[PDB]
Amino acid sequence: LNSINTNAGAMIALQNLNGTNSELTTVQQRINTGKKIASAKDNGAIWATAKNQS
Amino acid sequence: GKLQDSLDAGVGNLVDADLAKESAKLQSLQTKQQLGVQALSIANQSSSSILSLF
Amino acid sequence: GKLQDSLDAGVGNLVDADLAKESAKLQSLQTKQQLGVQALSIANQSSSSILSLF
Amino acid sequence: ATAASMNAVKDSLQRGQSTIDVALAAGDTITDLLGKMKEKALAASDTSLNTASFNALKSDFDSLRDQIEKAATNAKFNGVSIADGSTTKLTFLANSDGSGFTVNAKTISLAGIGLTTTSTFTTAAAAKTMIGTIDTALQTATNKLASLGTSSVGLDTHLTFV
Amino acid sequence: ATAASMNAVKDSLQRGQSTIDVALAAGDTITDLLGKMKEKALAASDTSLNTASFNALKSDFDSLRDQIEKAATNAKFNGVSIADGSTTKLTFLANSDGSGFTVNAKTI
Amino acid sequence: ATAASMNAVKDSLQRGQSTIDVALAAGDTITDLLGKMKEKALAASDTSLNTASFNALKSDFDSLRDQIEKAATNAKFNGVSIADGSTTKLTFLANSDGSGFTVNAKTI
Amino acid sequence: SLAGIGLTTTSTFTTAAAAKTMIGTIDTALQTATNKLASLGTSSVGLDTHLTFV
Repeated sequence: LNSINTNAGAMIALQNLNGTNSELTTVQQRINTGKKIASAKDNGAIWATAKNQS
Repeated sequence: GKLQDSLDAGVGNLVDADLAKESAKLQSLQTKQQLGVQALSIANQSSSSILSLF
Repeated sequence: GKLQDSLDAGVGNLVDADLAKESAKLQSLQTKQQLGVQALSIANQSSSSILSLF
Repeated sequence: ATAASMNAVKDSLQRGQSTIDVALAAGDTITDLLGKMKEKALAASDTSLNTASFNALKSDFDSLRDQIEKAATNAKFNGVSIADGSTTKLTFLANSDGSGFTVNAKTISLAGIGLTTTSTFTTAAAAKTMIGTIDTALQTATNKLASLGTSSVGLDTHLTFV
Repeated sequence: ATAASMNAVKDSLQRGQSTIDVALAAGDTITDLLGKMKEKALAASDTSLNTASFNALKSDFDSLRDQIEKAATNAKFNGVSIADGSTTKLTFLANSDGSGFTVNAKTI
Repeated sequence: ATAASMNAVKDSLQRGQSTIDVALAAGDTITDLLGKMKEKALAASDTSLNTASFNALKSDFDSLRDQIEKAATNAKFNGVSIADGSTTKLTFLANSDGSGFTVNAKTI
Repeated sequence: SLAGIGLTTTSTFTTAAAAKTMIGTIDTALQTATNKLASLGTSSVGLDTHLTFV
């Protein structure tokens, strides 16, 4: 396959790159807020429990 | 007073992130994204060799 | 905690690639692909000889 | 054509995540106000307080209640919202065939958490009952926010898969 | 003629590879969700939890279960699927004679 | 073929190294607990002590004992452990022929 | 034409459910249009073959 109209390897590379970008974003959010569960998106049950305790 | 301190410490144990591991993950993911960008840049050029055939 | 660290290190040993070998494998394969495209371009030229006979 | 149709479902998931984020911000504001109201009611439940202090805490309670209603009203994203009772649910695109991704709405207004625009205490016993009322309201608000966050994470996962 | 007929065989093999790729992507989604459900159930197994925390964990469990059901439902490639259990097996061309390439379906 | 077969040897050696690392972690925990029980038994060997202190030392000793048993039974790695006594020995690949790398179990 | 693919000069959706039905209607229209185009292409190839024979 030497097609000039598509590039599946580029798609796989972009998928891996987007996964790495998401990992870096979540890690920098943990570094910035100082919390591994800063919102209900992180983990709803433990987040709500912690809000009640606080 | 001691009970309030216990509850606040419990919230902190429940939610707070461990920055020591975050420090290693940050540098590892920076290197990871740089390698991913390099590999995607290499993958983008797969169609460039086709023009040599003509 | 030390258990979880040991299990994560073990999974890393099972799965993580060693990038130092890939740093050389990548250049070797790039050179080999360039030679392969050159050889295909050479093999494509076989038709040129027939015209001179007529 | 089927492959090119996926941009619409991606956009639907993205606007769903945006709406949920706006609702979560409003819910954080409501949670802080509810905690302050709990403190006010708990302090006003005391009998030893004089009348002027009781009136001051009652006024603070009313002001925070009004702020909760205003913040719940303001939680909209492009004229639609998931957390103020305006609609029962919002369905978001899941595939090219039009199959949805149901997301039930979670009301966080005072009407949706057992409170009322005129809720207030007038005696110490009324404040002591309002203590538990506010505790239950804060609890149900936290569960609704957690459900909304789980729905947002599901939207993100399906966006990656699509 | 029998040499030129191989193009349909190659196309069928490529289509099977694409179907398996879609199935594998859905499988990674379900594996991550299964891990999250493991964590939720394993945390809810504790007896020291209060009623509200248990109910929140149960709600997250139910939501992740429904999300697995949906993710398994959406794993299709051009109207066919090898992971949702729609059919027992798929057969792809292996020769110009019509020889098959049986791939038993794996319901997920 | 013979040279390419050695990747299995390498990965088996890595798996064995990980298993023994888990075993040493558990063993260090067991050693610390054993030293603490040494001190508890020595302190309770005193004759002049009264009954209540002796019962408290008994409770501490039994708790440390339970800690040792649980840390020992938790010393698994992928369903296999060299320190819990589940098996006589473990053998990992050492050559492409299939000759093993014998390592005897040391129950802790 | 629009009449020939199951559509109409006045086809439209007024509510969200009407649009959800319109999705399937447009799917059917696209399918029948592609089928008709494939039939026309096969007919053209047949004309070319018969012209060579003639």
